[PDB]
Amino acid sequence: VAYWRQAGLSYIRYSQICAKAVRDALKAEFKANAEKTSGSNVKIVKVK
Amino acid sequence: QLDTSTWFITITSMIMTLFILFQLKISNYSY
Amino acid sequence: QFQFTGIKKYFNSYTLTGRMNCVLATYGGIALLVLYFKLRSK
Amino acid sequence: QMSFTFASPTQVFFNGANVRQVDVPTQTGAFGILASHVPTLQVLRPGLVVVHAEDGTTSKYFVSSGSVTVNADSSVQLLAEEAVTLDMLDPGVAKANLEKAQSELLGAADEASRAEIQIRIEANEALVKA
Amino acid sequence: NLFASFIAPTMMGLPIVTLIIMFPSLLFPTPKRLINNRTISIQQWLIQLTSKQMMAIHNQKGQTWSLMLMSLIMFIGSTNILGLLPHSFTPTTQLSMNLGMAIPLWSATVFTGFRYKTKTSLAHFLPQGTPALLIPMLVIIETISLFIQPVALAVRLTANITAGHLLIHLIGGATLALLNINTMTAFITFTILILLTILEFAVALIQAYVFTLLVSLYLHD
Amino acid sequence: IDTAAKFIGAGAATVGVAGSGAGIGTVFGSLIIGYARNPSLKQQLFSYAILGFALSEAMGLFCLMVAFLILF
Amino acid sequence: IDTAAKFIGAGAATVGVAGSGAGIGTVFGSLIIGYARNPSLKQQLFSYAILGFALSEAMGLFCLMVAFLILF
Amino acid sequence: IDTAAKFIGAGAATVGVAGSGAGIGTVFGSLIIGYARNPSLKQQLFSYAILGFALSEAMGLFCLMVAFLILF
Amino acid sequence: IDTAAKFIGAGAATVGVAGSGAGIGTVFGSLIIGYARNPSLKQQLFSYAILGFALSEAMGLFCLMVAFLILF
Amino acid sequence: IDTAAKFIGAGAATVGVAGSGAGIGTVFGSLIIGYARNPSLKQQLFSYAILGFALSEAMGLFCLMVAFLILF
Amino acid sequence: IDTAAKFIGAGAATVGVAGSGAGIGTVFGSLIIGYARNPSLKQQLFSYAILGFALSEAMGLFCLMVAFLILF
Amino acid sequence: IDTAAKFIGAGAATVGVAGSGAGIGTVFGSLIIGYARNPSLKQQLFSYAILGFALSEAMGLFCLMVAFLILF
Amino acid sequence: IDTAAKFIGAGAATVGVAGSGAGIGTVFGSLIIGYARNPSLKQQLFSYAILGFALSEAMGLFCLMVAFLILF
Repeated sequence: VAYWRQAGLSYIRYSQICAKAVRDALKAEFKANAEKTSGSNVKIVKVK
Repeated sequence: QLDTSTWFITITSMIMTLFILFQLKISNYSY
Repeated sequence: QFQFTGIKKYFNSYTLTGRMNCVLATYGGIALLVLYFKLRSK
Repeated sequence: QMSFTFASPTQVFFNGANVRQVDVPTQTGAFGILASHVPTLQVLRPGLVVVHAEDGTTSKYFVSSGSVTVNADSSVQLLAEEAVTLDMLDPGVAKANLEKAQSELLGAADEASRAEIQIRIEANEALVKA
Repeated sequence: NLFASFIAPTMMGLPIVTLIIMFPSLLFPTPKRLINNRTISIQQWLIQLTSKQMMAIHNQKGQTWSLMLMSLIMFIGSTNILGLLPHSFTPTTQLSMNLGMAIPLWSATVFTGFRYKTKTSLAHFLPQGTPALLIPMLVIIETISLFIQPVALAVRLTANITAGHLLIHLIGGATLALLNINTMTAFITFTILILLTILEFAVALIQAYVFTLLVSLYLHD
Repeated sequence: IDTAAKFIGAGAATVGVAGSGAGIGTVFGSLIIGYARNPSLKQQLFSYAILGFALSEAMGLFCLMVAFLILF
Repeated sequence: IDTAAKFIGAGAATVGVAGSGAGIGTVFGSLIIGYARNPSLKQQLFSYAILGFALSEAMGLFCLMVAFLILF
Repeated sequence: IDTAAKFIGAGAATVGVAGSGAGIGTVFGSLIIGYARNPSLKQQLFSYAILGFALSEAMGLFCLMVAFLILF
Repeated sequence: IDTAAKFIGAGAATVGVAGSGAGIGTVFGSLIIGYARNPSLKQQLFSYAILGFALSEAMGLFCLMVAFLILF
Repeated sequence: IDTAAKFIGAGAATVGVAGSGAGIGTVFGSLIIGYARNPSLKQQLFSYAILGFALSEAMGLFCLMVAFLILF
Repeated sequence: IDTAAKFIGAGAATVGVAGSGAGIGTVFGSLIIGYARNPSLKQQLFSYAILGFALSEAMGLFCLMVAFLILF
Repeated sequence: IDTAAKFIGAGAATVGVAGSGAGIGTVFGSLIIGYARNPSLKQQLFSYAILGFALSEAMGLFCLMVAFLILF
Repeated sequence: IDTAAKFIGAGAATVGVAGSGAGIGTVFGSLIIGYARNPSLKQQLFSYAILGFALSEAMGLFCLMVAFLILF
C-alpha cells in the first residue's frame, strides 16, 4: 500500500499517469510517438 | 512484612465478596 | 433466604469442579502450623 | 544461462537473449537477478534498468511501468508499457515540468487530485536524476 | 518506615480488612429500569464491549464461565485503581488472597479436563507431531512446566504493585529532601511523568491475568 | 560484618534490568517496521506493542524488589 | 560471616534473570511483523506466541527460586 | 570459611542459565515468521524448532547441574 | 570499613545502564530500514522512535537512581 | 586460603556458556526461515547449520576445560 | 582497607561499555541493508545513522565517567 | 592487601570486551545479506562495514587500555 | 593471600569470551539466509564470512591471553 492506493487511484491509472509524464519529457523532434499512442479513439455507450 | 501468618480472614472475606456480591450485581444486566 | 434461589442453578450445575477449595485450605493450614512451630521454637 | 525478453507494445529489444545479469528498479526496493534466482512476481516503478551482456557491456533503458516475472528455469519476461533511451530526452523541459509540478502541490484542493499531482511530481523528480 | 503500608492489615482495635475489601462493590448500582441515568449506561456498555472480545472462542461449555470471568476482571480492576489514592491500602498487595485466587480455578480446569477427555487430556503432555527421538527428555519438561503456572500467576501480581509503590514513595522522599539544598523541579517532573505509567499499568495486569486463565481453560474444554 | 555483604549483594542484584531494556527496545523496534508494511491496522499493532512492553516490564521489574528486600 | 556469605551469594544469584526479558522481547517482536505479513492466521500465531512465553519464563523463575532457597 | 566459598561459588555459577531464555525466544520467533510464508509445510518446521529448544534447554540444565555440584 | 565497602557496592550497581545502551541502537536501526522501503510517513515513525528511546532511557535512569540511593 | 580461591575461580569461569546457547538459538532460527523461503536446498542449509553448531560447542567446551583446569 | 575496597568498584564500573559497543554495531549494520534496498535515499540515511551513533556513544561514556570520578 | 584489589579489579574490568565481540558479527553478517540482493554496488557496502568494525574494535581497545592501566 | 586473589582474577577474566560464541551463530546464520537467494553467487559469500569468523575469534583470543598473563 502506497499513497496512490487508498486514494481512489488504480494501478492502471497510475501507469497511465507515469507513461504520460515520461512521454512529455521527450524531445520535440521525437514527439511523433503521440500519434502512435493515440489512446483516445473508443467511445463509451452505457445501457441507459 | 507480607508474611505474618494471619491469612485466614483475608481469604475468607475475598471468597465471600467475589463469589456472592459481584456475581449477583452483574447478573442483572441486559444485552 | 431469597438469594440462594437466584444462583442455585450456577452452584449445583457448573461450579462443582471449582468447589474444590480443599487443596488451598490444606496448604494454608500446613503453612500456619509450620509457622507456629517456628515461632514456638524461638 | 538466461533467456531475457525485454518487449514493449510497439517494438522488441531482446528475444531469448542470454545475459549474465539484469538490474531492475522495481517496487519495494531494488533487485538483482543472476543464475537461478528464486521465483518472484513484482511490478515496476519509474527508473533505469541496466542489462549486463556476456561480453561485459551494459545497455541502459528507462521504464515507466510494467511487470516482472522470473520462472522456475532461468527465463525472465520483462514487459513494460514504456521503453525509451535518454538520447531523445531534454533535461531542461524536465526541470521546467518539475518546477510547475512543485506549485501544483499547493494548487491542489482534494486529496485524490493531490495524489495524482504527487504521482506527477514523483515521476518528474525520478527522471531528472539522470 | 517504607514497609509500613504493606504490613498493616487495616490496623484498628478490631480488624477491618473485610470492610476495606468489600467497599469497591458500592460503586456498581444494579439496573432497575429500561432507560437509566448516565452513570450505569457507560458501565453496561463497557461490560458488553469487553465480553465480546474475550469469550468469543469457546464453543459451548466455555460460554458458561462468562459470568465468573467478567466478575473476576471487574473486581481486580476496581481493586487496583482505587489503590492510587494517597493513603489507601491495596488488598492485592498481600500474597494471601493472590494465593487463594489462583489455586481453585487452576485446579478446576485441570481436573475438569481429565473428567471428560481423559484420552486427549493425557496426550497434551507429549507435543503433537513426531519430536524426533527425544521423547523421554521433553516428557519431563512439560509436566514440570505444568505446575509453575499458579506460582508465577500469583507472584507477578504480588511483586509489580509493591515495586511501583516503592518507586513512588522513594521519589517523593527524594523530592522532599532536595528542597533544603538547591532548587530542582526535575524530581516532581519525574513523579508526575511516572504517575501516568503507574495509572495505566494496572489494567494491563488485569487483562493478562484474565487472558492466561481463558487460554488455560480453552485447552481442556 | 553483615552491612558490607548486604550492600554488595544489593549492588550486584540490581543489574537485572538490562534484559527488560533490551526487550522493550526490541519490541518497539519491530512495531515501526511492521507498521511500515501497511499503514492500515496501526491501532491493532499498537495494542500488540503496548501489551508486549507491559509484559516485558512485569517480567523484569521484580528484580529490584529483591534489592529493596535485602536493603531492608 | 556465614550469614553474610549467604546474603552475598543470594544477591549475586539473581542476575541470571535478565535472559527472560530478551527472550520475551524477541518472541513478541516476531508476532507483530508476522501477523502484519499475513493477517489471516491470528489463532495459530497467538497460540504459538503463548506457548513461547510460557516456556521462556521457566529459566528466570528457576534462578530466582534457587536464590530464594540458598538465602533461606 | 569453606561454607562461604561454597555459597559464593553457587551464587556465581547459577548465572550461566541466562542464555537459555534468549535462545528459546529466538527459535520461537523464527517459527512464527516461517509459518506465515508456507502454512502447508508446518509439519516439518516444528521438528527443527523442537530440536533447537531441547538443545538450548539441555545446555542450561548442564550449567545448573554444575552449579548444584559445586554447592554440594 | 563502611564507606570503603559501600564504594564497591555503589560502583557495581551502575552496570544496569549498559543494557539501556543496546535498545536505543536497535530502535534507531529499525527506523532506518523501516522508512527505507516507505519514504513517506516520516513524522509518525519519528514520533514512535522518540517514544521508544525515551522509554528505554527511563528504564536506565531507574538503575541510575538506585545507584545514587545506594551511596547515601 | 586455597579452597576459597578454587571455589570462586571455578564458579566465575563456568559462566561462559551463555554465548554457546545464544549461538545455537540463532543458527536453528536461520535454518527454519531459510528452508521456509527456498525449499529443495536442504543439503547445503543443513550443512551450514551443523558447522555453526560445532563451532559454538567447541567455543563453549574451551571454557569448560578452563574451569576443569582451574579446579584441578 | 579503604584502598583495598577501592579500585574494585572502578573495575566493575568499566564493564558498562559492552552495551554501547553492541548498539554501535547494530546501527551501522541496519544502515548497510537499508542502503542496499534503495540507493536514492542516502544523505538522510547517513544523517540518521550519525545521530544514532552519537547518541549511543554518548550513553556509553557515562560508565567511564563514573569509573574515573570514583577512581579519583 | 592492595595487590589483591589490583588483581581482582583488573580481572573485573576485562569483561568489557564482550560487547565488541558481539557487535563485530552483526556488521559482517548484515554485509552478506545486503550484497546478495544487489551484487553490483559491492564497493560502497564495504566502507560502511569497515567503519563500523573500526569503531567497535576501538571501543574494545578502550577497555583493554583501562584494564592495563589499573593493573600497572 | 595473593595466590587466592590471583586465582579469583584469573577465573573472572575468562567471562568476556562469550562474545565470540554469540557472534559466530549470527555470522553463519546470515550465510544460510543469504545463500537462500542467488545461490550460484556462493564463493564471495563464503569468503566474507570466513573473515568475520576470523576477526571474532581473534578478538576472543585477545581477551583470553590476559588470563594466562595474570596467572603467570
